[PDB]
Amino acid sequence: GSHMRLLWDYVYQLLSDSRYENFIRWEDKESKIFRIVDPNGLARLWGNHKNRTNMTYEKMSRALRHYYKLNIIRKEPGQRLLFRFMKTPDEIMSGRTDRLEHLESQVLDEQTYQEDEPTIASPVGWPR
Repeated sequence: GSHMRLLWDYVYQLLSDSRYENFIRWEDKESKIFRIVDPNGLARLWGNHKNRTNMTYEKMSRALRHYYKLNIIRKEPGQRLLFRFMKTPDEIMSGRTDRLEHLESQVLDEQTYQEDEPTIASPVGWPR
């Protein structure tokens, strides 16, 4: 609680400004259908918000994973990065944010160390 700063709040915030038209924009704002225009940069934007460095979309989608079950966000039928905000911040603050507020930290830790340079500190081969 305290103050919502979850992924969906930030991404929805991007949807409220024409700056990010090349990053994300509304396809049907009333249906809450929105298109992620530049997923790499969208991930970077959210990384920026989450004080994270190298956030790729495949790396960001891990947070979205939960939203699919929370039926917050779905992928539109027969689309790429066309999604649907089934519910907005106001609706999501019904209670399911507790796992999300907890998860964002975790998803940012689940994967590799936001690797920029493929280094071998030990015989590994990282799951980039």
